[PDB]
Amino acid sequence: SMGIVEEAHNLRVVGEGKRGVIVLAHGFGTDQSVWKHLVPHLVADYRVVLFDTMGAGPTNPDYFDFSRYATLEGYALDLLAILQELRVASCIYVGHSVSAVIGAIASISRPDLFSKLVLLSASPRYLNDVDYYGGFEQEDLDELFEAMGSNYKAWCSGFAPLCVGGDMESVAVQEFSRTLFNIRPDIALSVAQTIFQSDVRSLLPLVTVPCHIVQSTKDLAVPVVVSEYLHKHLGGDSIVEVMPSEGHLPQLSSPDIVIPVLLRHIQHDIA
Repeated sequence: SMGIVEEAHNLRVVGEGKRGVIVLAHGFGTDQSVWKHLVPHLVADYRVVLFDTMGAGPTNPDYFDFSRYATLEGYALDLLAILQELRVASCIYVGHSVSAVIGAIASISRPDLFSKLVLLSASPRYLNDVDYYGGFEQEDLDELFEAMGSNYKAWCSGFAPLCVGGDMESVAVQEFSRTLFNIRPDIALSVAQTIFQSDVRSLLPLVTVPCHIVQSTKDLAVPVVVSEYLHKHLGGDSIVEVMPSEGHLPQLSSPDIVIPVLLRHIQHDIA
């Protein structure tokens, strides 16, 4: 229907609402299905754009250009190309995990395209640094990459429960383990490296669009102080809400708690 963007990113547009356009962008290891519980709440007031990030399970690996995605800039360029194709004057953008940062980077280039950013499970840097707590030391990354490269399937089964949190036998843990294992293992290792070694802290002052910073109180990959870091270093107005949820994909695993929070941040503007 919409062409290369639709074929390459499985782009879907639903809803017939007139308050505006909402773009939903998923994190590493999942796909647009991560939004399944949010979309029904948005279609009455909004037009909702869903897409899969290049290299996600449902995408064709033949379109994955390793040089393009060597930095997160390539993902931000993909997002700008989607927004331009869509002929959006502006949108509410909800970015999960790495897509939070991808949106923020895109918004530096084209602040006109974004009325606000909702940053769910966001971090500007996973590695600790001097006076900065991201939750990870380089040794932890080396152990992670070693598992990923030794037996990716076993890694997926062992990682899913830690990342999703809550009960191990839950539908959500099984679902994420499956979407993780849909990533071709060479793409998975490459992208994980790119993400886990990225550091966009010095870019945050350039972000001028209002940002709503939403995360789980207990999230393996995002210590709560990271929300505070974002709040103190973004270049525009921001607000933080730490949810009484566990896990890095809480819109999938605890929607009864999380969907109301996301809807409030979508609907209510900060001064």
